[PDB]
Amino acid sequence: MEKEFEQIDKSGSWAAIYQDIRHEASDFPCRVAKLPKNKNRNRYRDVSPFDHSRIKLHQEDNDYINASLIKMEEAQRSYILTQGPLPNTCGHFWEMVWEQKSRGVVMLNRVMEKGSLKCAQYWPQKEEKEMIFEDTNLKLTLISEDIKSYYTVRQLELENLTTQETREILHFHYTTWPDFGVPESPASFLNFLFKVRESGSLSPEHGPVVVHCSAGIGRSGTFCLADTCLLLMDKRKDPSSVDIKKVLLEMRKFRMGLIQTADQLRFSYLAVIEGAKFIMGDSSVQDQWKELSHEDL
Ligand SMILES: O=C1C[C@@H](c2ccc(C[C@H](NS(=O)(=O)c3cccc(F)c3)c3nc(CCCc4ccccc4)c[nH]3)cc2)S(=O)(=O)N1
Repeated sequence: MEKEFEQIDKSGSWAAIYQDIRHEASDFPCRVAKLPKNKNRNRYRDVSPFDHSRIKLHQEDNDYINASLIKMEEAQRSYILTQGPLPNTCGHFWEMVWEQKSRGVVMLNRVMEKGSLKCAQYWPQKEEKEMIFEDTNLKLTLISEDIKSYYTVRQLELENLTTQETREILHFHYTTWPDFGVPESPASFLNFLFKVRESGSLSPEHGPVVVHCSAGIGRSGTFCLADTCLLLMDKRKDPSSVDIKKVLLEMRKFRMGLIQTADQLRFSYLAVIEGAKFIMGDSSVQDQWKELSHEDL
């Protein structure tokens, strides 16, 4: 994998490889997303879920939410990629997390980035001010949080007011991944990823983990592409067999625009190559990543 990486660097062809992916990427209808009554449920007019893979809310009224089920068959993992909820779709977001039985939510953006709103404040920041989503009959409470230098882990209690059943939902928030950019290093990205893996949130005993950034395609796609490729290297008999471009194209059959820049693609290569070290046995790379990620700053 590092041989191809190496030859792409030297050829200086990241942009070309990336454009080829854009050109070969699937293109399926998004009719429900584009219905006029669904307009205020989309943060960006040009980022929509494909009809075939969209997540349907269980409410009789309007079952629409800008979310997509990305089902990677060989790797055996599923993810839900969605936009940062809007003020009117926060109830919808937690309704999907409830109905889909998700256990963890991976947020890769900040509510405000460079002076622009990118996502609504859909979870409570204070223990004492829980949130109620009237339209969906759900209550959400912040139970605790572990704040690190570049990410935070939050324990949330989601409750179905109707049945009074409650669930523990884990929030994994990467606070330093710039829009249209990349993590500070493979180390802090992988550090974050394995923290999600180790929590149990990605276990097939739970519903799909819900991943999102602002549009649910650039940073979200980068996160999922690396996790899936690492899963494959640990599955197949020959880890060097993983073709990241093919995997990216497979992912794009489920949601449009996954990976938004040639550099995010190159970063994905670095994250996987680096992460392969741990998949092959190296027992010192994980701690090395933590140190390099300066999480205890
Ligand atoms: O790294 C990232 C990029 C963010 C991001 C990506 C895309 C958008 C959508 C945005 N729409 S508009 O209405 O502001 C907008 C801007 C320019 C032209 C236009 F008509 C509408 C956007 N779209 C493009 C270009 C198109 C990007 C794209 C490519 C394939 C599939 C889907 C979207 C660039 N920014 C917003 C944030 S993320 O939160 O997904 N993480």
